[PDB]
Amino acid sequence: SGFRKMAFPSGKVEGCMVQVTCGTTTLNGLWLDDVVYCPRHVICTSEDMLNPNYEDLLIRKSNHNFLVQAGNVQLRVIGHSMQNCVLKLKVDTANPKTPKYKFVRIQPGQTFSVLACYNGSPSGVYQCAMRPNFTIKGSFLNGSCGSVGFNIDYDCVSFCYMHHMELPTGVHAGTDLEGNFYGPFVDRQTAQAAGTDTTITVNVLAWLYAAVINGDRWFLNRFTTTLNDFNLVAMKYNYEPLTQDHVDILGPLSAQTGIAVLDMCASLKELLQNGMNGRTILGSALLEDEFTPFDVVRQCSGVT
Amino acid sequence: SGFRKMAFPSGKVEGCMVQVTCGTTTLNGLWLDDVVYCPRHVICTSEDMLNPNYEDLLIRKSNHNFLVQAGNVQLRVIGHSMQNCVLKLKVDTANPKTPKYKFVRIQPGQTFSVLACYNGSPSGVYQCAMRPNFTIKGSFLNGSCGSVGFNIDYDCVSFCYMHHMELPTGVHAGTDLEGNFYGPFVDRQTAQAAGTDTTITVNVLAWLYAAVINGDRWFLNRFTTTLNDFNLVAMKYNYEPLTQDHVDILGPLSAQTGIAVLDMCASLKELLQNGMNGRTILGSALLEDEFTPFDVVRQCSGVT
Ligand SMILES: O=C(Nc1cccnc1)NC1(Cc2ccccc2)CCOCC1
Ligand SMILES: O=C(Nc1cccnc1)NC1(Cc2ccccc2)CCOCC1
Repeated sequence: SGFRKMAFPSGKVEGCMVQVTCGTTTLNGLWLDDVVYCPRHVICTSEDMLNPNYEDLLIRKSNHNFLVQAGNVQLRVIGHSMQNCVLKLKVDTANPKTPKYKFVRIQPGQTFSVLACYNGSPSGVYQCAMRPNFTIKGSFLNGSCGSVGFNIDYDCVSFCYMHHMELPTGVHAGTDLEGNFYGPFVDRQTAQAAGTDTTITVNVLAWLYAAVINGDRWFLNRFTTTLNDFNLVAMKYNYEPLTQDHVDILGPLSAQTGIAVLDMCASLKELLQNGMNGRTILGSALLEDEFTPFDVVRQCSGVT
Repeated sequence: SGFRKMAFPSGKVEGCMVQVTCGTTTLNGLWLDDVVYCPRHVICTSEDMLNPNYEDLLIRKSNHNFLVQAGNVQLRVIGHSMQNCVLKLKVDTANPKTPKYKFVRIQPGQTFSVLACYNGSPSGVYQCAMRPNFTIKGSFLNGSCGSVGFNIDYDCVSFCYMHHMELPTGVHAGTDLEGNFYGPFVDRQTAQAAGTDTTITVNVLAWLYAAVINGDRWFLNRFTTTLNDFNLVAMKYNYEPLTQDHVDILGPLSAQTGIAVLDMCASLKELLQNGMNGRTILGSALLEDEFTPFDVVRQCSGVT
């Protein structure tokens, strides 16, 4: 028993981290097979970040200008290309530590682990959710750009995020591994509006099921609700509308606990309307939305 | 910016995890050099766990009864010994992935990362604190025994915890790597009282400094206090008494923020007496005590 904000073991990803330097800018890159992936803003100067023409900036660069270092060994760059907001540096050596991997574009509300890196060296690992507004609330300092987010299914690492920037609001924006930003963000030092964020309703319900499995049951009540009634409450409290697809994904947890999804919705409704009255659930005094129904099943079943 | 409950990158530890089987019991072991360390309760049956005589149980076992598997390769056991509550299985092969390592006994209030494992395979990583009462609030299921806690200083892994059991209260107990339990616990299926736990005051103050560094400042007030006055409040709210040693360790954070430690104590005093009035600090609606002053400096400075 016990329920923690658990990240995937980061070993397979640590073996892919490298340092990429271009001019005076140093950030992190991801070395998979004979390609190193990194944010294209590695080619920017301080005057450039305000409004960069990446095409023109990249033209002034040659293969020998990209310094890629894996630990203490230097990699030889034999090609460079820009794909959306990522640079792909072809190297003459395939990473011997390349795990089985996929590049995936995750959906808002899904979770992943981040391996925060500086100068190509791993500093820490944490689990987070892609917010409904396509930002992530991470922990990143200057130099963390190029750190990646991922999920692991047995031996396969699905890379889903590469860190690009911190918005003036302190939240984080980045791309999939094809260099496409999540959300409306652009890789420019300009004020950028992150949309209105909402709470990931299906994740809060999944976490309420995790609480019941672990003995925290005080919030269970004698009530039920309907999807329509619950969604009137969700709208008022800036929660994502619950759909039948969300109910369907909660099926295994509803089956394990014997608590019908709409009954758990009625507990959530009362928690939204009345608050927690100074009580806690799984060591939290707020409703947690960073665990998906899959995370709850995985953590509660011990998937390795 | 941003502040997360960050674990150490687990790669160096993943390379040490093995599966240990004895009779019908399977748990995790830690393979360092030519020794595999695991909880001695791997030699227990179901009738034995209620009141085991480990000395007698181990006498009925031979080197060939301990099945140690690293991934898919079988290790050859050439010696076995019990040291306190851990079994040390000498193998004929030194682990090629053995990192630089130390065995350390951590103090209550200190933090560490846990790599939860099942059948010798890593499932996830999370950061936690050794509670003042020597329990840990982890996430462990049956089969997780032998999973370890550790800290990393550049290339050196300091192993500080090995998981042994879950108390009837759902909290976790284990040993240092010399097999000495943290706390009064014994490796027996019997009701065991964990002492009264307290909140780790120095960690809450460190986390309040992290909040200020990251822009969460609403809790800062126009007041100050004394160590004596603050400790009267800490006693009432079951917080650990703050000492000058704790003030001294908060020195760098006090210096970085320009907020005197006793002034931060006065903010904490008001938060204890008045609550958070429905507000949050670093995304939490309660006072967080799982970050040490060292963790806050490390996370805020990007130590890799
Ligand atoms: O976003 C970060 N820092 C960072 C800090 C903390 C967390 N995450 C990132 N760095 C900048 C990246 C950038 C953006 C667009 C074009 C060119 C470069 C933006 C700010 O100015 C310095 C470069
Ligand atoms: O503690 C765990 N399970 C577990 C589950 C979840 C989290 N952590 C551990 N397992 C037992 C270990 C034990 C203790 C003392 C002597 C002999 C063996 C105790 C309960 O009965 C089964 C063996």
